[PDB]
Amino acid sequence: RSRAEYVVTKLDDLINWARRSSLWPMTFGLACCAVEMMHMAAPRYDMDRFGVVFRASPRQADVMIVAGTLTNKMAPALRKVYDQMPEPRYVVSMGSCANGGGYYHYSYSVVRGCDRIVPVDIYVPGCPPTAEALLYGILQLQRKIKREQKLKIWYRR
Amino acid sequence: TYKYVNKKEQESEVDMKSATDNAARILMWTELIRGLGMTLSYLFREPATINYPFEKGPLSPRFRGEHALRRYPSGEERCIACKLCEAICPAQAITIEAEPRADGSRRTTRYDIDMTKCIYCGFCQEACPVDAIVEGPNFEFSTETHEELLYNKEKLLNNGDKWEAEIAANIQADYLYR
Amino acid sequence: TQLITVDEKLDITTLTGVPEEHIKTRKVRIFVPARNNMQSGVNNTKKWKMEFDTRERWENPLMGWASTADPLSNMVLTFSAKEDAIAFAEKNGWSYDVEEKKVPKPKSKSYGANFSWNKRTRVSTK
Amino acid sequence: GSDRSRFLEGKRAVEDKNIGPLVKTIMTRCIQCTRCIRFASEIAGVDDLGTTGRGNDMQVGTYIEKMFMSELSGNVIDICPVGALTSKPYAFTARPWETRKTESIDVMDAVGSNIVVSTRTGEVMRILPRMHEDINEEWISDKTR
Amino acid sequence: KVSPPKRAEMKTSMESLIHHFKLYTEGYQVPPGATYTAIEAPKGEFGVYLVSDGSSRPYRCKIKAPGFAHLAGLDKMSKGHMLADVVAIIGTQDIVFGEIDR
Amino acid sequence: EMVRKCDPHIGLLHRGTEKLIEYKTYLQALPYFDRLDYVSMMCNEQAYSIAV
Amino acid sequence: ASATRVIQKLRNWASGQDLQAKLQLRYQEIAKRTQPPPKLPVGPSHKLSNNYYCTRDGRREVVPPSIIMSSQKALVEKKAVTPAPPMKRWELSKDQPYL
Amino acid sequence: GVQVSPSGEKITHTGQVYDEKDYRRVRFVDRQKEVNENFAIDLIAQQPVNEVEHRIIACDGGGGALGHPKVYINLDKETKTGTCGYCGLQFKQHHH
Amino acid sequence: PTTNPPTARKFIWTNHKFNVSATPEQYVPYSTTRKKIHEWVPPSTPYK
Amino acid sequence: TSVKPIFSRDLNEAKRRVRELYRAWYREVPNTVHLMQLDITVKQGRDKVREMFMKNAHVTDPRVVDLLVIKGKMELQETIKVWKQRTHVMRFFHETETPRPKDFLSKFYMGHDP
Amino acid sequence: LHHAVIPHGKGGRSSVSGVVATVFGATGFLGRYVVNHLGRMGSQVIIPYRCDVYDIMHLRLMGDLGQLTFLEWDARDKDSIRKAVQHSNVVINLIGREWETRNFDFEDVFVNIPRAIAQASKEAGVERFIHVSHLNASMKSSSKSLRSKAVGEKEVRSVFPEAIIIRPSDIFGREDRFLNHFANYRWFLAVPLVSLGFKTVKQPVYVADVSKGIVNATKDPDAVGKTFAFTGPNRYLLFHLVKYIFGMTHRTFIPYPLPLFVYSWIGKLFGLSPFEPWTTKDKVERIHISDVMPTDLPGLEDLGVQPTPLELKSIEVLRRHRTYRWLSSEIEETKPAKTVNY
Amino acid sequence: KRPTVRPRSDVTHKQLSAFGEYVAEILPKYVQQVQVSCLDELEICIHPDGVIPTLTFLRDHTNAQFKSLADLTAVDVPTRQNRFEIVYNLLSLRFNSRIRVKTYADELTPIDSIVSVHIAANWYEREVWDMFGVFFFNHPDLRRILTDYGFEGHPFRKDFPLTGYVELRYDDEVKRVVAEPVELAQEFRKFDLNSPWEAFPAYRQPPE
Ligand SMILES: COC1=C(OC)C(=O)C(C/C=C(\C)CC/C=C(\C)CC/C=C(\C)CC/C=C(/C)CC/C=C(/C)CC/C=C(\C)CC/C=C(\C)CC/C=C(\C)CC/C=C(/C)CCC=C(C)C)=C(C)C1=O
Ligand SMILES: NC(=O)C1=CN([C@@H]2O[C@H](COP(=O)(O)OP(=O)(O)OC[C@H]3O[C@@H](n4cnc5c(N)ncnc54)[C@H](OP(=O)(O)O)[C@@H]3O)[C@@H](O)[C@H]2O)C=CC1
Ligand code: SF4
Ligand code: SF4
Ligand code: SF4
Ligand code: SF4
Ligand code: SF4
Ligand SMILES: [K+]
Ligand SMILES: [Zn+2]
Repeated sequence: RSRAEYVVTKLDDLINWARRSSLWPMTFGLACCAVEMMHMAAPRYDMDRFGVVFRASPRQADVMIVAGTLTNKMAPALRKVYDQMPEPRYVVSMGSCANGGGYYHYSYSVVRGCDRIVPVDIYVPGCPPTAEALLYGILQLQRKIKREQKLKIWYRR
Repeated sequence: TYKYVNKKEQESEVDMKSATDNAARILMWTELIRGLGMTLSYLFREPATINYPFEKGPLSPRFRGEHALRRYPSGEERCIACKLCEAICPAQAITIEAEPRADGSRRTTRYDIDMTKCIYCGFCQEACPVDAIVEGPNFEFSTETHEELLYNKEKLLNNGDKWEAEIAANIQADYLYR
Repeated sequence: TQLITVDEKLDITTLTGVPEEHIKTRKVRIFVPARNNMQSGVNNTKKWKMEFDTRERWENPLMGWASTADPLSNMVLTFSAKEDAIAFAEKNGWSYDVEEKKVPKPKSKSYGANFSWNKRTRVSTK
Repeated sequence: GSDRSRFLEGKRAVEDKNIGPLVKTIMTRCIQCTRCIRFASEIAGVDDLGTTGRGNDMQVGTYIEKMFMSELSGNVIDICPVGALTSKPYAFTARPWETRKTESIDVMDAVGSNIVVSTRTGEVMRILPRMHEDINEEWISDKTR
Repeated sequence: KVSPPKRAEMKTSMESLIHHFKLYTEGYQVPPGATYTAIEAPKGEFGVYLVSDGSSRPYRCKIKAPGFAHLAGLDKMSKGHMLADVVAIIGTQDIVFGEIDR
Repeated sequence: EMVRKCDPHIGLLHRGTEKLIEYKTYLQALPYFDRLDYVSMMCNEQAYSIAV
Repeated sequence: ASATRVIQKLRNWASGQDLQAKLQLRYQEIAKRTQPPPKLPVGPSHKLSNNYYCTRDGRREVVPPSIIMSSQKALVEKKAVTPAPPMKRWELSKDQPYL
Repeated sequence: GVQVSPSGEKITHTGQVYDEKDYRRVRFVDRQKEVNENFAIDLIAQQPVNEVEHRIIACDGGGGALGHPKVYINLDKETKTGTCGYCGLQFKQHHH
Repeated sequence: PTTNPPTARKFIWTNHKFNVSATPEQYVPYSTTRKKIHEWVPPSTPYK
Repeated sequence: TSVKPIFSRDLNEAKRRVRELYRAWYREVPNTVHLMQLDITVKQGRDKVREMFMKNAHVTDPRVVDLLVIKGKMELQETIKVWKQRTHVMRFFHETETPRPKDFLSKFYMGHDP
Repeated sequence: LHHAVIPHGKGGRSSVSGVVATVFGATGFLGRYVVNHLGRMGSQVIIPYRCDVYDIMHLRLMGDLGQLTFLEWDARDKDSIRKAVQHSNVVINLIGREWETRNFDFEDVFVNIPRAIAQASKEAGVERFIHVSHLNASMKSSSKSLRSKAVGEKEVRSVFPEAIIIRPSDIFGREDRFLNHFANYRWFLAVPLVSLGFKTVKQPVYVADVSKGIVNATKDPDAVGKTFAFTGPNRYLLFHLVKYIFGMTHRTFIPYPLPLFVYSWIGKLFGLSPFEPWTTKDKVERIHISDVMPTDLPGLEDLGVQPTPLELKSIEVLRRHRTYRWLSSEIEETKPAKTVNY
Repeated sequence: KRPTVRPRSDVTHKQLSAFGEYVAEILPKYVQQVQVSCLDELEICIHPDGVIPTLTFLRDHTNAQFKSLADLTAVDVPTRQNRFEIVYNLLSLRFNSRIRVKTYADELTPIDSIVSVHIAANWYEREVWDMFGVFFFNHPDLRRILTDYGFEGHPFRKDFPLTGYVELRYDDEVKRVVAEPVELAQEFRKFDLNSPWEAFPAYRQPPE
């Protein structure tokens, strides 16, 4: 193909490499799934070794790991801290509660899955999913944003 | 019985040596230095970090992972549409519809498990009288859409066909306990 | 000084928080449930039950599940007495249909009638 | 009963019968309670069922290959306490805890038999009778059922 | 009639199969009555007020969590303190919120 | 930075657990207690088991 | 466990504890992942006689609570009592009374 | 065995397939409808009939406690094999 | 599984598949039951 | 037919409490619209408050009126101290929810619900 | 009808509206509101997309599970177009750019792609086609985009004779390029209007009103083969409109009369950008083209939508462009613009 | 002796019966019923007017010393005139005992709060009001504690549906989290898990 197309593809690879090697989650959790999330932070699995480091403010966050039961009282707050994240942001639902309500699906005060509130990039199943499974979801998200072709789509526009 | 965690018994009085020891403790930061030494020892230890995904954390044959539907060695489905798993499912994550098959066998026409609704508790696999539904040890089945976690009978039978070499071995290692 | 008079219907619909549709458009049924004819046990015919009229259940396009739109579809309330269920229904402002309890009729049973000399109750087999 | 079994022997097994496409017979489950025999003798008035044999080999049914088809013949499916006489259209379809019960009236004739419609997930699964002493007692016709 | 039998007994015995069926479909019937059972949980006294109406489902299950009373008493403990002191008090009350909210 | 009043608003993790328990059976209501205090799972199991 | 003796002495001096005796990493002392098959024992009711369920039916020995007094049923010098005898004072630990 | 519709869509072992005018094939557009290839009805049809000697046989599906609950099949009808209601294995009494 | 291979069954997959999410080979759910209510088909011949 | 009062012996001081609560809501509406960045005007908020009061206007039991006043004061406090958010305040307007028509023909065309 | 297309439920998220709609411009400004309304009533929305999956992530929560089918498509790929419209009873065309790229120009975007979509829809036998043109895109207009939309209207009518043609005015909304454009005029010194913003009449229409009109066109039996004119209730001069916009922003207001030829020159200068330009020559020409008065054409009222006024829905757009000083300002603190009957 | 049946001690039953007689004769103005369960638990059912005197007496009496309120809750039995049964479980550390005090209420008769007796009753009565609608007199700040802001209805009541009446979702047209009437993709399948045969003959109610 064109020489400029190759340059654009390599720039896409570089941008995707940077964004997948530096994934900072918001220090945000709701329940037992967030307990497994800090067990992923624990020395056995070392998200920091993978380059994944928690940041407290949503402004410095890249991904949002919805780890727990999203209730009706919590949903505006979750939407607010999602909206306050800057644009290259991703969402990892974790556990059956955040996926589709889970054990509290038919409850009066539970949002039936956080995908009703925020656009979810990756769903991690389990109750709780193990820290292995959450780490697998993080690596799958890294592959997904490695697959992104933003500058190539912009060039083909 | 009970014990005191902070109450001190009697007094140590006052001595020049004890006063000098407390003065050196305050001025020279002795407990801070030994905390530094503890962190230094941890630095020179060996980390407990495995090399995921090339190394996996240990598990047991009892592990409750992705659901699957098993078969007899003849290839006939083990499930007989008895809805015990559906009855005992605490999250109501199982939907079962059934009818007699063309040969008159009692088989399901719909076996759906909402893995976004399931709580991964194993009540289905411990209520199944024929060991049809199991939680095989797969846990790395995260998807990118909510729909792909809504399993039906074809997905569960494909999981049972995929993981039969491991599920059968786990049930062989486990069934004497249960 | 601590006792007033109220000559009203005891309406708490404004306090229950139910939407107006699910009060006015709803019909409830107060009845002793019939004995399930597959069994001979009668312990489920002891208490009064109040249930609601059945609304639409349709098919979910994605999965074929039974989707519903009314919240009072699984609502069954148990009462010790018919007048207690009446009081609860009038208090919550629901129109009701009341079915009187169907007590089984007493029956004259005689084992010796199976071997009657002249009557037709003599059986031909055992 | 007790919570466990002391029976260490082998069980008996009985070949099934083919009394018709309405009533499915799995006669191994039969406990020889003669409810179907008494019903067919006294209410249906057909005298086609009975016990052949003796002792532990006593079997309920018809000695010959006979199709037991009168009206009011699903009530043996009702009154059989075990699942020896089940319903063939209802075979393997649902469970009683699944089925929601709706008390309604039959319109297939002008008797007006009180019935229960068993519906699961918005689909009519079964028709059972209702106890009304002044109309249909405990039974419904085969067309109704 | 309360605990399920072994799987071999269920697959070889009629009574065990019947009891397995009924326990995993309906469950055992608890005789009607009310109790409050308190257990020394790590976070404090974990209580269950169970009311059984005689059926196989509990009529009422109130869960008493120690964190509920501790967080109710958080405001009293924070008098004359700063933000970091409040953080320390929340940490030392051993607070988890699933049992608080239920 | 002095603290004049604390008002803990809770219920942001309220899921109607008691109502779901009263709509489920006892064995079905057991794994709710794992998720009540999700650091003391076996202890809540023991509490519910001793009550039943 | 693969640490050199120099690093082991450095770690032990820096921590003040003998770390090599109690390592936090499991190497070989753990059980094998494959085990011989078990044979679990049976309970006390696994007997073929004198095992009627009515003699061990603890669930049906529950009675309704006994009414000490009622406003409708009863229709109503002794010493004052307590719900229980007062709780005995705990003894101080003979193992380690103070930290 | 797996058969295809006139639309080309695979028919499952339950016989389910979307119609030609059904809009719900758009969920399979640019994706795949996965169908379990091994049909249990054909697989249990492939099993030979076990020739036993007794009038009543016992089946548990094999493996003892790993199989189904142990049932007894009465092989009195000489014009029809006895089928186990759980595992689908067929048995016939050898009268020679 | 070189000194102790698993039991061979004819229905076991001979080729393992990894996670096929966000691929054309991904799993798409559908109702596995057939149609329950059958509509009346009007006749193709006019009455007059 | 003789019951224990909550706060009001009869309907007059119950209506007095209702008027006090309406006064408090009427004063608090402009502050809410200024503080929470609401798209609505002050006229719309007071219209909504009047609509809620007129929705509850049909009751004649003093105890029910007292409990309605207590609930209204709880919601008023939740609006004064900013605990209700913009979403919680705008939930009174149902602007995303289409209304079901009240005529028989439209209810017949839509579905089986009466 | 098919048994799976019969409507069911009460019209909520989990209901069935019986609408299988392939929405082509769903990734843009109007498309997100159209998809939101369709998924809100509960519909099978097929989204053929060209941009990134990240760029279509915001649409993923607008419907229930399995009710939104995203699939890649190419505007040069008739096979992709026909596989998008193969299972649909409504095809909605919202394809459009406000500028020209080196790959797609105004002629392709507004004629060739709509003709291809309508041709594929007619071959696939969909029941209803809805095409969004522009108001006052009649023919022989001063701007190339409006002439292109006129030719596209003619081609869509020739291929699909019963196509519902919807011509809205300048749509305003949260993510629009009309109110946000005039608010982003504050980043320069003055507001360069042609003839000081007079003799230019506009009646902007709310994006939710347009989307409700489009959905009611999917459902309406009497809308087939008609051309609708979607306009707001009030017509404003361009000067008074920009004055009201800056008044709602509370920023400042310094108008400046700039002649149209040099205004088109600086619009071209802004338009020669590799990314999305701030403005183009076609953009300033469409700004200074007056809106015609819809007399014979039906509109939002005839499709069952009450036109919400700009005075009512203005603060949800322009509050972002304020500073901290004027951030908490109500509706009533801004004087509404003077309307004109002509 | 029997390995499957709970051992029973009669001394606790005797002590609780004696203390129930003690409290009943001390407070005949309010005590309506005194019972001791077979699980050795003492329950005293009182008039709602005597909640403050009964709780104060149990906390401050020398022979009671029930200084710790274990919990406060309500049970909705919607077949009696006063549907809400208010239950106070109390702990005496001095005598190592537990007691239960019951009273009744309906939707329109509030009962006195015992915040002046126990401070935990503040949040406990807030929960009771939020979940059942039982108002409490003289509460320092009574409001909702677990439901969402603006939640209508008291969800722990029997007649309140399990799924509620409204559900939340993010609407992109209004850019907010909005409440809609509840629609479920799959309805909660209720089960009739009641055997038609009587299980406990000791609790057989007489026929009506
Ligand atoms: C039981 O109850 C509960 C709780 O209670 C206990 C909960 O809590 C709870 C909530 C639970 C959670 C939210 C889970 C959260 C998990 C934890 C709290 C545990 C995890 C632990 C930590 C967060 C502690 C981490 C500690 C560390 C030491 C890690 C280090 C972290 C840091 C932030 C510091 C390091 C910094 C970074 C990672 C970023 C640094 C790098 C940069 C910013 C780069 C800057 C560099 C440049 C710009 C240089 C550029 C210039 C050049 C010249 C370069 C040249 C370039 C070229 C291209 C050539 C729940 C739900 C709960 O139920
Ligand atoms: N916006 C307005 O003020 C008005 C608009 N209209 C018309 O309404 C329609 C929708 O408006 P609006 O939302 O503002 O438009 P947008 O600028 O937001 O773009 C609409 C959609 O067109 C798609 N698109 C554009 N060019 C191509 C192409 N070459 N191939 C594939 N897809 C393409 C875009 O997809 P992607 O993002 O992937 O490139 C986008 O999703 C347009 O036809 C417009 O002319 C009418 C009146 C006023
Ligand atoms: S999915 Fe399970 S483990 Fe995760 S938050 Fe929900 S209850 Fe806890
Ligand atoms: S593991 Fe538990 S929650 Fe999941 S399907 Fe089985 S019974 Fe249901
Ligand atoms: S419990 Fe087992 S046999 Fe019964 S329906 Fe479930 S999977 Fe099938
Ligand atoms: S009714 Fe059933 S159990 Fe009784 S004799 Fe007839 S077949 Fe046997
Ligand atoms: S359910 Fe009843 S009839 Fe059927 S096999 Fe079991 S005990 Fe026999
Ligand atoms: K039967
Ligand atoms: Zn078998």
